[PDB]
Amino acid sequence: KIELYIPRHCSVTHTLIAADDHAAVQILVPHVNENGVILPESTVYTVKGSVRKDGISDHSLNRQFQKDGFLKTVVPKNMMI
Amino acid sequence: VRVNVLADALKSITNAEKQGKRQVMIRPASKVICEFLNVMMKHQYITDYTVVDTHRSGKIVVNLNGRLNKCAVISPRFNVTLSEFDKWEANLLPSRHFGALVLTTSYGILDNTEARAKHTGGRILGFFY
Amino acid sequence: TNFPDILKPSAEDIKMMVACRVHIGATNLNFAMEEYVYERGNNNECIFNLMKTWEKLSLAARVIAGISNETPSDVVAVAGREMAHRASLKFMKYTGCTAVAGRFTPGSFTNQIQKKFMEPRLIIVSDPSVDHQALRESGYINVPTIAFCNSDNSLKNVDIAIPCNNRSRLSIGLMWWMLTREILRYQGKLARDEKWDVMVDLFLH
Amino acid sequence: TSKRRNNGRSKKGRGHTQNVRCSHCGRCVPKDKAIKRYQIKNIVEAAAVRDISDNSALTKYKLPKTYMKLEYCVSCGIHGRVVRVRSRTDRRNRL
Amino acid sequence: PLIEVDLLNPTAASEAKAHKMKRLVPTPNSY
Amino acid sequence: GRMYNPGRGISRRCIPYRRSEDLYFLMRAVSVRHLEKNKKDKDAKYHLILIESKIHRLTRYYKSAKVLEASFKYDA
Amino acid sequence: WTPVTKLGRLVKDGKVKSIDQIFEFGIKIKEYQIVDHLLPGLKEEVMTMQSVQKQTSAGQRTRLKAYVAIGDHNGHAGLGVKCAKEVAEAIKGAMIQAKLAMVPVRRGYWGATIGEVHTVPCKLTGACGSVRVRLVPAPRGTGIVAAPTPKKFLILAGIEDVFTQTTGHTKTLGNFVKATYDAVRQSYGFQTKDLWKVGGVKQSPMDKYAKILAE
Amino acid sequence: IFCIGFTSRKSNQIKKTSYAKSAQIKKIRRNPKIVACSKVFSMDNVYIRKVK
RNA sequence: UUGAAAAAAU
RNA sequence: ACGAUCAGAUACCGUCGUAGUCCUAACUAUAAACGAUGUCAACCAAGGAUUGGAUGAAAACCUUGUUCAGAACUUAAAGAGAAAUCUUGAGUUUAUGGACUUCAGGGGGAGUAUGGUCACAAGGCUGAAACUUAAAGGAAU
Repeated sequence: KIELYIPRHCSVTHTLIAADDHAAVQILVPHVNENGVILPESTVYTVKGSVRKDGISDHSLNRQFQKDGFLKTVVPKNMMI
Repeated sequence: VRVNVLADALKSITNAEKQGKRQVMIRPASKVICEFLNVMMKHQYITDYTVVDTHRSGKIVVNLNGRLNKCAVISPRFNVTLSEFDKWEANLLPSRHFGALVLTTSYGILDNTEARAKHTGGRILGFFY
Repeated sequence: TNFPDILKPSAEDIKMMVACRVHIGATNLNFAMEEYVYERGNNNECIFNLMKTWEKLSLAARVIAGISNETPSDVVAVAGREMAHRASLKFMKYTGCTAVAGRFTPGSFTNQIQKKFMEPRLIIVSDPSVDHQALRESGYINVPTIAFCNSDNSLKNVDIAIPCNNRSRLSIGLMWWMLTREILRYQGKLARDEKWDVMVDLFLH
Repeated sequence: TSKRRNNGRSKKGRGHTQNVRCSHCGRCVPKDKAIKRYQIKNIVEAAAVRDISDNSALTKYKLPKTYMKLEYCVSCGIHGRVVRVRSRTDRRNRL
Repeated sequence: PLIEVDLLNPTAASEAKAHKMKRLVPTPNSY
Repeated sequence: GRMYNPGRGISRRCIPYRRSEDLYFLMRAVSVRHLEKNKKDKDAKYHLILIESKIHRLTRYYKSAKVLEASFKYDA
Repeated sequence: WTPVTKLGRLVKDGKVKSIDQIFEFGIKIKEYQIVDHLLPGLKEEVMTMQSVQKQTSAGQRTRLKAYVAIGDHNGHAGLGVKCAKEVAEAIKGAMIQAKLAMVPVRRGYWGATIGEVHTVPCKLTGACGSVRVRLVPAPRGTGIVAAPTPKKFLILAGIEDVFTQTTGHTKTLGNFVKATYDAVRQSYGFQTKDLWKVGGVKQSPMDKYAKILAE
Repeated sequence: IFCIGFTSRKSNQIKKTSYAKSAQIKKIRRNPKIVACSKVFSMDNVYIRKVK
């Protein structure tokens, strides 16, 4: 095949992840049931290296977590875009 | 002073995308800047935009989605004949399959692939990867 | 859905956090921590939102629980400040997560030739200001980090930040106590409808 | 090249400043570039204040102190051990 | 700033703080 | 910024979102030309040149706009 | 043999098959024996053997610095540097660093998608120090139009057609190869139009087999 | 008759330097109680240093 | 308080 | 001009002292005249403090919040660069084009010769060539 692989896409910046990027992470948030016990199913978030080193990863993720429903009111309404 | 409003807007959009910002703001909005965005919107490089009227050539808010690499203006708009296209494409665009030029022709503000189809030349406005 | 109804903070948990003045923070406010701050106190100090503290607390515990539910040793809990040494040590006891007690020897995540070289997949730090070294080494091993950040600390190389007081003896012990209990609840090894046997005083320094 | 960001002076938004005189040499040095030191000393040293108070013609005289402000050129400052050649990183320290 | 906020719909308080010409639609502070 | 000095003042009147001589005042030039007694005032002898260069720009424009008569010329 | 890393453990028992499986998830290669397992038959090239010196009280302490470029011609390459007191040790030391510094090379077509890949996909520029190297895609027939120093490296990376334009002090070879390797190294970070698609949900090998390596 | 004075600090004052404006200074121009100018600035060290 | 100088190529 | 020191001292060191140092009038037009950083405009991370207004509270001066303009400072894992370092740019540049003006082309010869012009003068401005030579130089170890 022409491509060597399909590179990951950062969930925060919607930009590619380098093969030499050793600051990028991968946060897995398992789904929880009505009882409140984790499940083998999970959703994967990827954050680029340069995002972390600025102080933005924590706030950027809260935008994604709140959108996906893992948080309820952490991020105010006027800060969601 | 502000010689070129288009240059100021494109350089503002490029800076925001490098920082990974979700949206940008352009203070003086013209018809040429609005029409330049439609070429970028038709290629899905930017989500959309909102021309807010302020009675003073109102501002613009542009939504970006992690796709634009660089959009740049070109200083004085050179008259580009149809035979001078691939000379300009071979300079300003990274590859034959990726980039996109913008020309202000008599048939509106078109890109290179549809000004060639429309069979017209014109002054060159800028480009965007 | 994603945040079911079994996850509100029960009145017991809120009662102790105000008692341990968890919501009470420092004076200088980092820009990245403005969202968690609700209002400024009477002598110009930040007051964290208790709900925002809990929502981030559970979310951090959920991430730890998933990673630590099959490989407990793949979680590392570092704690530099002498105050948080006991609480970090009990967190290790009840979950199996490795916990570096005192000084963090630089290169313990990068130098493979080291005898004490550990390669985790998640790192929990007690204080980003004191444990900046551990956070910086993560940026070399692609390992996400979780911090008990305060209103003045720098949020560089932290992904999940829990806004809580990380200087007082009570709050340091209490928050680690809640994190351990929440992790066990997600694991299913501790029912949500019962009371945890171990009291907070065990975690206290 | 540039050993200092402020070029050793303390002048930012002006063009000229009056000269002063080095206290040990008399060299003309600019006011902002001068090494400024303030000295408060008793007129009577500790080795003699006992004798002065002993046979004193007054009841509750409080001995005075001098107040002189000294300015040195850089060459006289270093040689006089007022200031030292600090480390390359210690140069930035301003306390 | 680094913590990005919405631009199209500014908060009610935020437009009160900013300079009169720097609001989304410049309005005077007089009557 | 300003026309001559490097100042950058942005104070402006703010017309709301609802729609429901200067050349004469610049002749200031007379007042400074005070200069007859303070002959050594090299400052006011410079700020007068700045004022007079402004007048030669407003005259140059009011003639193009066909406002002033074509024979106009400022002089003492 | 007997690796000391989590990823290195997976490779030895044949759990990670392809090298690119490592490259997708950014897992750092910390043992050179891993590359020799998933990349057999790596061709060898030695670029230069330059001697540095250090003035001492007694005399000059000379050490020999060796640049070696490694990589198979199927889109993988790496460059390593090592200085030591002996020539044999310098090449062996640089051998290891070259393998640890492996980087995938993205290549595409010039104008038509007629197999197989020959040239770089877009315009790339690598910035070492004063030396800057720019790679331009070229048609099928054109070889590697470049200086003898990066042409040796570009052969190993498996790029047959390319147009190069160089700027800076190219007479220093250390920066010339590093600037070439720096150009290729970022070939996969340039998000073109065809890479817009998010892609399916995958799993890191260090997470798929996390329970297995625990014992 | 020569008089001297100095602008003083304040109990709650935080900034180190307490200078008066040029416009403010011209307003201030056996016991010296001159001080109550306390409606113009804060003054503490008021003396008569010479009489000729 | 005084302390000047050290041929060319290796 | 003397007296010291010295091999010598026409110098630093000490003493005396003409022009000069001050003002007025007319010239001169150069400085390491420096931020060695042209003018104008757009964007641009975090923080404390300060000069002058405006605006709320706190009973002109002080304490606090917003905002405008000015001289500055601190941090960067980021951007640039050869590096020192720069960040209110020296960033947004082989992914090269915002507008305009001036200047430079290895080191000497040389800001020299000649021509022109300005000045009472010293001098300033414009300003080469023959010839000579593999280096001259910048930042850091």
